[PDB]
Amino acid sequence: GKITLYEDRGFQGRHYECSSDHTNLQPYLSRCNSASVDSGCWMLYEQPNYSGLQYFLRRGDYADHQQWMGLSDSVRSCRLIPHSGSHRIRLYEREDYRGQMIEFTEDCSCLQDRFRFNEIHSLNVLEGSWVLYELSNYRGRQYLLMPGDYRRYQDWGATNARVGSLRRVIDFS
Repeated sequence: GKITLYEDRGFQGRHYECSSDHTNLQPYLSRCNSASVDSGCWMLYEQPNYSGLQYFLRRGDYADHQQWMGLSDSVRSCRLIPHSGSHRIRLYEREDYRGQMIEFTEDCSCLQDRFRFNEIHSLNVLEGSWVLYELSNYRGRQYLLMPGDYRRYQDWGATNARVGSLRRVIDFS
């Protein structure tokens, strides 16, 4: 994967190219107001060490941070999300894999049309990577979900358990 991050809007100013996860972009990039994603799928984080608000980016030329839903020019760490052709995720009503469960192998734009609970309190990412969204139609806060087991919503970096939609992470293929 390859992403070029720019300090100023419209692909202007100083820039930095990433091909792997970076824990702290600030020494290499003082602020981020535009980005060109040449390949791969990327998660941008507002703070270093993959903390704070998250934003998912795919190939394309984002002329302003608002175009990736970012509300500021603070982009201080980033992850390259490995592509998968197959995806599977299991969502649970309660913590520790308890209560009612629903499984997805495809995107879902409105979880509440499919599942009774607005809150998801644990989940298993069985295959591929996903982005979960706080609101329906891929809106609200975003959380990157890579393969693994998550016993509590805080395990995916959220401050509440609300999930309204979810998307498979796929590069061009």
